[PDB]
Amino acid sequence: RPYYIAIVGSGPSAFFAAASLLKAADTTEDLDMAVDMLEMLPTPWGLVRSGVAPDQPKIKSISKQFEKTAEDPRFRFFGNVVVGEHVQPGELSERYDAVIYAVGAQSDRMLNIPGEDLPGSIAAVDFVGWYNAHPHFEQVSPDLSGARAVVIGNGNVALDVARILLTDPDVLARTDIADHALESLRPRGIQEVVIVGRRGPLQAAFTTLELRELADLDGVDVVIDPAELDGITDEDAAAVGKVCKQNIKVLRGYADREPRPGHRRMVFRFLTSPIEIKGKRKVERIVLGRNELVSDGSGRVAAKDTGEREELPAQLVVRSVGYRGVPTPGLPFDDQSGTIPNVGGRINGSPNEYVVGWIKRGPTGVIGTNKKDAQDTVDTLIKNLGNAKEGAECKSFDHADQVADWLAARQPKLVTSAHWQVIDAFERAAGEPHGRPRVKLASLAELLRIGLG
Amino acid sequence: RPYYIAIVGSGPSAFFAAASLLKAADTTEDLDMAVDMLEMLPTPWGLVRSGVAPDQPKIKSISKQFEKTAEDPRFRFFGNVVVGEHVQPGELSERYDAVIYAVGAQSDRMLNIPGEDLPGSIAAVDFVGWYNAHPHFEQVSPDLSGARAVVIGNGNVALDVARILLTDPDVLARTDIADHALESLRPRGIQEVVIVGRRGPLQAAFTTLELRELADLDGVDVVIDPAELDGITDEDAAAVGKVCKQNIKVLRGYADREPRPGHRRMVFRFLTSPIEIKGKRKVERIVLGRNELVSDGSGRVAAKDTGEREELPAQLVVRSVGYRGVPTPGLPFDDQSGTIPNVGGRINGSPNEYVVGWIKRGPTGVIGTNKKDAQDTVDTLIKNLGNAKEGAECKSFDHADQVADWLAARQPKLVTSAHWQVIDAFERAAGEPHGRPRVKLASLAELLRIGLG
Ligand SMILES: Cc1cc2nc3c(=O)[nH]c(=O)nc-3n(C[C@H](O)[C@H](O)[C@H](O)COP(=O)(O)OP(=O)(O)OC[C@H]3O[C@@H](n4cnc5c(N)ncnc54)[C@H](O)[C@@H]3O)c2cc1C
Ligand SMILES: Cc1cc2nc3c(=O)[nH]c(=O)nc-3n(C[C@H](O)[C@H](O)[C@H](O)COP(=O)(O)OP(=O)(O)OC[C@H]3O[C@@H](n4cnc5c(N)ncnc54)[C@H](O)[C@@H]3O)c2cc1C
Ligand SMILES: NC(=O)C1C=[N+]([C@@H]2O[C@H](COP(=O)(O)OP(=O)(O)OC[C@H]3O[C@@H](n4cnc5c(N)ncnc54)[C@H](OP(=O)(O)O)[C@@H]3O)[C@@H](O)[C@H]2O)C=CC1=O
Ligand SMILES: NC(=O)C1C=[N+]([C@@H]2O[C@H](COP(=O)(O)OP(=O)(O)OC[C@H]3O[C@@H](n4cnc5c(N)ncnc54)[C@H](OP(=O)(O)O)[C@@H]3O)[C@@H](O)[C@H]2O)C=CC1=O
Ligand code: NA
Ligand code: NA
Repeated sequence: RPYYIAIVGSGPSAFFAAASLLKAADTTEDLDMAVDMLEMLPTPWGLVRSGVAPDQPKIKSISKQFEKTAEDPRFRFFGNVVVGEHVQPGELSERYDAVIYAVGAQSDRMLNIPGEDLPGSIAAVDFVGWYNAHPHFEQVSPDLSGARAVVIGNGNVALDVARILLTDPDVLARTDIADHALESLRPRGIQEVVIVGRRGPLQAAFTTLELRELADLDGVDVVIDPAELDGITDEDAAAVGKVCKQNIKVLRGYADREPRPGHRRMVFRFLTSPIEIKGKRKVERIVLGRNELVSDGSGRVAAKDTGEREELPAQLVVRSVGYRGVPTPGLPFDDQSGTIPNVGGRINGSPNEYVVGWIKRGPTGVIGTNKKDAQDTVDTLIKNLGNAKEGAECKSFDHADQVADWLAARQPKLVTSAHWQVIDAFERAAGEPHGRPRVKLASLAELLRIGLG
Repeated sequence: RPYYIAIVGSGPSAFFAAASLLKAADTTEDLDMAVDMLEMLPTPWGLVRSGVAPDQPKIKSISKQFEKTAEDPRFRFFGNVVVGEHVQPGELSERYDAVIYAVGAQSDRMLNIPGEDLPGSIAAVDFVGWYNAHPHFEQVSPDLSGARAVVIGNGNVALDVARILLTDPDVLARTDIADHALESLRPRGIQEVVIVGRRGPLQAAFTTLELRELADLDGVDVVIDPAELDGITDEDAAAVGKVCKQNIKVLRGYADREPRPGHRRMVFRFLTSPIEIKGKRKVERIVLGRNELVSDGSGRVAAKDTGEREELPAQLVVRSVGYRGVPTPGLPFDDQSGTIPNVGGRINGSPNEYVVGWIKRGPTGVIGTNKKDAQDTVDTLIKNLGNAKEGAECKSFDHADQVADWLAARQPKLVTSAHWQVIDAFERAAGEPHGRPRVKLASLAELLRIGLG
């Protein structure tokens, strides 16, 4: 019989794992694989679909690789299956030789400041999900009519949020952005976005191309007070690394240009932390505080509050201070890191359950970083199966049909590969008349109406 | 106040951690450290004392670094304190800002074959502990009068076991080897040691200098049937790595020399596994089986049993198939790996408990590998303390005296730095008349007789 492997989640780490498993079978005598992928949403691809910005179709095109993997007769997809709800980890570990958890980071890190949950104060997780038509975020529906938005954080997601708020909606109309978001963005309500970083430019988590692309926003002025960069030398930057030296150059380039009255603006503020979000019933203003950089002995510089304060009117606050993993019922979890504890990708205390991607490593790295991660986990998984075989300890298992029928019993509204293909064709066809790659079905009800029709 | 850090264990990873903590204090404004080291034995240094072979005084001399660290007034040692017995992890996490577990790997991996626990069949853990006068292994007392010993495994510990069994006892008489072991070795009972590796020479975990040093055994023939190496090319070796290419060369050099009748012998056998250990009431013979190398799809080659069998008379069997961590009461543990699950060195689910060394990484690497490991953990530890401080969440604490008195209440027979220094001076003085670096006190009773007199 082949080995039966379940993968939970369908993002990059899941697909890289699936490819690794099938390639091992393809290159190894007396080794065969069957892969079942269980996904919470009706649609695959995880953040490649729901995270990467709608103005980034080329980077999204890694999806072609995932499609090639899914063409394999040994591969099956079951969407609209929530592990922890419809089926439990213990049930999966008994019906499969091994199970790989590739669930990513489904929630947000909080600021832990007063006023944070006022209407108008949201996470990038919610805002990105909403603009990319993730069905769990359809009702986020932020008011985008106010003149100023504030984005907290200095990572690349912070730039995505700023860029989408200020991009010419005519440009966005040619993308797979959610129709509901395009509608809210069309009136161009936001006149200024302020990106607020707690440490300095040298500590920014941004990468260079992502900073450079802000120049392509037609008519939008990128504003940086030259005082944010004064005293930072080429030597200081080079001492952090190559990426930082390039970043600093690009930031100086923005600082060197005076903004134009009446133009939309993206403003970078460094050494600044949000202190308190204020308003009667919704966000009206934010209190910002100034930090200084201080060594804490860890080999990092820390931001330390100086006490200095200013208040800035604002109508939207988006915290882009990191995604965060969510515990899965039946599996161990590290609350502080939002990861599943593991040894070499094998789940703590488990002989046959594994982790890959952001649930294993934390929310760091580009899509490509998940490839070696998945390979390493898969190598270990296969080693462990082999050790069980040479010791004659492999499980005894029409098992493929039995499992598929059981999944259907637990979730009658599951979405097979075939039914995903229906959604996919529909969404792409919807984009044709107006020259968009696709128009997404933005709620579970709509996805299932098409998928399960 | 300073931060109070407890370190559990006193081997290389513990001392590297201690140095890292104090250096951070020394190089950081508004950061001060007090380090308490709690050790199960009366004596410090872990495997530097009890593991590294008695014919390796130079490598043991890293102890000088540990001594320099212990000279710091901010550093305290408490030996004969067993964490999990005299004090519990929960009690330590409340009395200290952070606790670092550096307990190493205290038990052995088993072969899981019939006859394994017959008298005369032991682990390298027990055998090395016994010959290095580790007080938990004083009664191992193996019979060394029989002509043949068999050592299982192809790691550097396997070479230590073989080398000590066959070294001229006149040479060992000038070392810090346990007197009880020197007594058993003096009659030169063992005429042949057979080192049995399950995979091939290309897969050996030995390193090169360690293989080369076997040539320095005066009068002992290293025996390798040329057929063990036939068909292994320079190209095959180079494809594994530099160390392997050098190893293969050294092994060929041994194979190229015919053994001499009547000489003591060390024999290398590859592609061989122990199947069963036999005898009426003690080890009398071992059944060996032949393996072939087969890909299991993991990117390793696996050994697979061919079924071929031979029986070899043997009176001692030492399994050197890896050390193994032991669970600590109150802390999580991964049974399969024998490690404590952790995220970046922080213990799963804990805000202030950490791991370093072999309990974190598994039993791999030379002494020096623990240095960066400890540094990385300490960097994280200090970061986390700093984050707690900027948030005003640090514990409220004569605390040094209070803790020391509490330890004395729990363990009246604890061994202070001063009392270790007494043991140390006594043992070294004992070695003077016969030109030995020290003569170790080999039981807890003897250690305490001197230490606490
Ligand atoms: C806003 C954003 C933009 C990004 N843009 C880029 C970019 O432009 N370029 C780049 O290289 N990288 C980008 N990244 C990084 C990239 O998205 C990640 O590296 C990658 O997606 C992580 O893959 P993953 O498999 O761990 O998780 P995910 O991609 O998050 O996939 C996890 C999958 O698991 C499913 N799941 C979760 N829980 C369950 C459950 N209980 N049961 C069943 N299924 C479950 C989810 O629905 C999801 O489909 C971006 C990340 C974000 C957050
Ligand atoms: C036989 C042997 C020979 C070796 N020879 C060499 C060599 O020649 N060169 C080289 O570079 N490396 C050598 N090594 C590797 C080296 O010993 C390890 O890399 C290193 O010692 C691991 O350090 P550690 O701190 O993790 O653990 P250890 O050195 O094992 O120290 C752990 C300490 O924790 C204490 N402890 C355990 N449990 C408790 C408890 N519950 N409460 C209080 N204390 C506790 C122990 O008593 C011990 O003192 C050898 C290893 C072995 C096994
Ligand atoms: N094109 C690309 O390569 C992209 C890549 N990503 C990749 O995905 C991950 C996640 O991105 P994301 O921006 O969410 O996270 P990070 O890069 O870690 O940046 C987090 C920032 O948040 C900041 N943060 C965290 N807590 C706070 C508080 N309390 N106040 C203020 N600021 C805070 C953090 O600041 P810090 O460095 O800790 O001082 C980062 O700037 C990260 O590795 C990205 O590079 C994401 C989007 C892309 O477009
Ligand atoms: N001078 C030095 O640098 C020294 C260094 N050490 C270092 O300490 C660690 C531990 O050494 P140790 O020899 O205990 O372990 P390893 O190097 O991992 O070697 C283990 C070997 O055991 C073998 N093993 C494991 N299970 C079995 C079974 N079931 N049957 C037969 N053989 C088995 C294993 O074989 P494998 O590679 O898995 O096929 C290694 O050869 C290792 O990293 C050493 O290099 C130890 C002693 C030294 O002298
Ligand atoms: Na981006
Ligand atoms: Na050695």
